[PDB]
Amino acid sequence: TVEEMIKFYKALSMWGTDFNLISQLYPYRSRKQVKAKFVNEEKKRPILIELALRSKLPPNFDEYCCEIKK
Amino acid sequence: SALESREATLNNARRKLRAVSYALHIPEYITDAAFQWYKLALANNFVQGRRSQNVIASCLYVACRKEKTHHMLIDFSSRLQVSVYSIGATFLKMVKKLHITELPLADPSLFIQHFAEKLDLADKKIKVVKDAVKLAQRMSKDWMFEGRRPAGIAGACILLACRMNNLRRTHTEIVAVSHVAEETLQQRLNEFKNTKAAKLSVQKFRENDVEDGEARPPSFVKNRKKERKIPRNLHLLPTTDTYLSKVSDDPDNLEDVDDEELNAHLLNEEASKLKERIWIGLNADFLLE
Amino acid sequence: IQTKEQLEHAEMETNNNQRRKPLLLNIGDHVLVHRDAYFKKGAYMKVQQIYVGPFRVVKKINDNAYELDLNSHKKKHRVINVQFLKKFVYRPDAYPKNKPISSTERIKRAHEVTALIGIDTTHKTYLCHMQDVDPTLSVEYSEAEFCQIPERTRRSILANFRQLYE
Amino acid sequence: SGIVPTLQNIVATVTLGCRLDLKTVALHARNAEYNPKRFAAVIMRIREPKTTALIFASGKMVVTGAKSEDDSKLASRKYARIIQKIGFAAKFTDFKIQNIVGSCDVKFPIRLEGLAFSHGTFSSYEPELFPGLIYRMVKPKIVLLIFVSGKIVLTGAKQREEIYQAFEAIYPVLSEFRKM
DNA sequence: TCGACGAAATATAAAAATTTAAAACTAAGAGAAA
Repeated sequence: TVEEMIKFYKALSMWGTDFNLISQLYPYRSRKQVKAKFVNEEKKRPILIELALRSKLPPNFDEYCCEIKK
Repeated sequence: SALESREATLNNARRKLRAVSYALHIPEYITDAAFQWYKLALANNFVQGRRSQNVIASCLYVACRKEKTHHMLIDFSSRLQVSVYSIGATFLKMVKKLHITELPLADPSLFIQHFAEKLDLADKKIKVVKDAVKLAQRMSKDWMFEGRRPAGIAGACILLACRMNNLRRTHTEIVAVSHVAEETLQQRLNEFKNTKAAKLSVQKFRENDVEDGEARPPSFVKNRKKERKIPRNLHLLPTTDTYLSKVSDDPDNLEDVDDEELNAHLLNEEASKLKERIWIGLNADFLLE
Repeated sequence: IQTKEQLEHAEMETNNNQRRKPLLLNIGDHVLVHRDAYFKKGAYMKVQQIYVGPFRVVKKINDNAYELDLNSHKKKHRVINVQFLKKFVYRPDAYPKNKPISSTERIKRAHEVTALIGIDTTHKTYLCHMQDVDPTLSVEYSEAEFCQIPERTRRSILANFRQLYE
Repeated sequence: SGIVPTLQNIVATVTLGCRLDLKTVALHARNAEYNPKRFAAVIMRIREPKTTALIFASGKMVVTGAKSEDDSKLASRKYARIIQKIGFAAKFTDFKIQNIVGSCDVKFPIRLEGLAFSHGTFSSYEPELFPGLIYRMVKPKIVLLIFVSGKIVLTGAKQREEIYQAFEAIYPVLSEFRKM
C-alpha cells in the first residue's frame, strides 16, 4: 500500500540505514526487499533523498513501534 | 598404486552416470562419450567441492549435445528440487575449464520431433510436426529467434502449427513438459502474428515464405535508439592515467573534500546513546557469537 | 599404426600431381594449419612440418583463402592461404588420448610422452610429441611442468637429433 | 565506425595499511550496512559521488560503482578522511584499478547464431541460460557481451585505451556480421 | 481475457572477505584362493 511507502519514507528520513530495524518491525520482509526499495528510491526521487538528508527527523516512531508487537 | 585409485573413482562415476541415464533414456554411445568427458574432467584436475550430480549432469548434457538430440536441462533437473540454473552455471563454468571445441548448433527442428508425441499428437504424426518445423525454418532466418530459450520457441511453433491446422487441444496443457512462461509464450505468438500478414491463416500459410530484411528483433527495437521516442584514429583514444593523476594522493591533501562532508562524515555523538538503546534492544545477541 | 607403416613403406606417388592434389574443403571439418598461425619465426631445426593443432573452418573467401578461428580478428589473424592448410585429423580409434588443454591438465598428463621436437624460438617454450595421439597433433610445454618428468632422455635425444641434423 | 564506447563502471581497490576492526567504524557511521554474523566487512553508501565501496578488516577497500576515474579516487579520498576522523590513521596509498565496464550500441543488427558458430573459439553461447554471447577474448584480455540488439557490455579492462583498442579490434567482426 | 508494466534470477570481471562441504586420494582391515 501507499501508506507503507509513506511510513518507509518517514523511516528513511528519520535515521540512516535501519535495515535490521524495519526488518524486525515488519516480520514479512527481508534484506533484499529493503535493499531493492532503497535502490529504486535513490534514483527516481532526487528531491526526496536530499529532503531526507536535510531533514533528519527525531526517532519518535521506531522506539514506540518496537514494543507493540514484540 | 597410482593407477589403482583411478579405477574406484571411475567406477563410482560410471554407477552415478548409469543411474541418471536409467531415468534420462539416452543411448549407449552418448553415455560412453559422457564417461570419456568425465575422464577428461578428472584429467583437468576435476572441480572439487562441487555436488556429484552437477558434474555428471554437465557431462551428460555435453554428450547429449555433441550429437543433435532433444534432451533439456529440466529433464536433468527433474527430481522434486534440483535448482536447474545452478546446473546450468556449473555447465557454463565447465565450458571454459574443459575447453569445448567444435560447438554444436542450436536448431529447434529436432525439438519438435520429440515434443510431438507428448502434447498435440497426430494420427499419422506427419502433419503437425512438419508444419511446425517448416514455419520454424523460415522464422529462424528472419533474425527473430536469437538466444531466446529454444524450448520456448519450439512450444510457440507447435502452438502456431496447431492454430493454423485443426487440432482440438488445450492451450494451457503444454506447460507440463515445455515449462515456458505464458507471458513470453504469448509474446512470441503475437510477434509471429505481427510479422505475418495472415493472408491464408484459416486454411494454410503461404507456401513461398521469403522475408529478405524488412524485420528486426524486439530487443533491437527496445535498445537500438537507446532512448524512447513513442576504424577511428588512435589519437582520438586518450589514456586514463591522467585521470588518476588528476586527484592528488598527497598525505597533506586531507582538506580537499570540504563540500559540507566535513560536518557530516559520521553520526553525531549526542545521539550515540539513543542509537545504543535500540542497539542493545535488538543488535545485542548478534555480536556475542 | 603398424599396418599403415608397413603399407606406406611397402612408398611414393605420382610426381608433379601434388600441386593439384589439394582439393575442395567443405565447411565443418577440422583443419590443421602450418607454423605461421599468427607469427612466422625460425623454428628450431624444424621437423614437425605443420607445428600446431587443428581448428574449425566456418567460411571460405576464394579458392586460396579460407577462414578459420585461430586468434582475435585484429590485424587479420583469421585467414591464411591453402598452401598452409591440411585436411586429415581423424581415427580416434587408433589414437585414444585427447588433446591436453591446460597446464593443470599438462601437470597430470606430463608423464605420458613420445618425443620432443624443438624449443619454440620465441622465448622458452617446448614442442613435444605425446603418447597415443597422432603425430600431426602437437602439445606445447613450458618449464613450469617440465620438471616433473624423465625429461633427461628427452633433451638427450633432442641433442643427438640436432647433432644428426647439424 | 565513429561510435565511441561510454565509460560506465570502474572497479578499483586501495589498501589503508592497518590491521583494524570495523565494528568501531560501524558503530560511528551515518550510512553503512553491516552484519557481524555474516562477515566482518561493512558496506557503506554515500550520496556523492555515487560509490558503494566495501571496506575490509584487513585494511583495504574496493571502490566500485564510480562513474568516473576522478570520482573513484575522490570517493576513496573521502573515505580516507572518514577513517582518519573516526579512530585510525589508515594512510591512503597504492591506488589500483581492476576492471572497467562500459556499454554502447553499434546501431546496426548483428548476426549471433552465425557468430556463435564462427567465433566459437572465443565465444560461449547458451540460449537456455543467457540470451547474449559471451566473447572471451584472450589478447587483449577484455570480455565482451555481444547481443543482437547491438548493446555490448565491455567489462574486463583496467584502462580506457585498452577499452578503445578492444572496441576497434572487435568492430570488424560486427562489420562482417551485419544484417541485410 | 488480451494488453501494459515492475521486478528478482542469471552472465560479467574483477578485486576481495569468513565458513561448507566435498569428492579424489591414502590407508587399514577383512576376505579369496592356488
